[PDB]
Amino acid sequence: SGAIYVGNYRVVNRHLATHNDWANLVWEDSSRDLLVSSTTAQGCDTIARCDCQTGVYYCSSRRKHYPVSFSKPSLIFVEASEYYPARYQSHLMLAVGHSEPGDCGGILRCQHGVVGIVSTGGNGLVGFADVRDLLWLDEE
Ligand SMILES: CN(C)S(=O)(=O)c1cccnc1
Ligand SMILES: [Zn+2]
Repeated sequence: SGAIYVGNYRVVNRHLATHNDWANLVWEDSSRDLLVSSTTAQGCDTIARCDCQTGVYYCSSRRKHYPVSFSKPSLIFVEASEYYPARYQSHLMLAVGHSEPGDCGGILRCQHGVVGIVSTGGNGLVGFADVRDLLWLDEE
């Protein structure tokens, strides 16, 4: 589990969004596994605006943050998980590392701020849903 709190926005994995999230919906995209809902209190996170390919991610199934190199966001085939069938996911970055389903929502961060959240795992990789293209998160 986990979310990004930027401005008056909450960014979660679409597959983990709550009824309150859907009732306060700003934007969602199944192909990206992302949903954004509105918040009453302002958040503590800053979104990265960059093309970094190195950063650090939180792995809840290890209680650890790991430094990783990761691919640029792309359209990637993802094998079946407990929460999605085998499918193509867009805006997905991959790194070598540990990811189980409950790790979804862990933050990946670079020197510029939050890059994205854990969205995929298995076969010794961790996949992250990028948010650095979502410039509207920074205003309004
Ligand atoms: C490069 N990829 C194909 S992607 O999925 O990250 C992407 C990026 C921008 C717009 N639409 C899709
Ligand atoms: Zn960066």
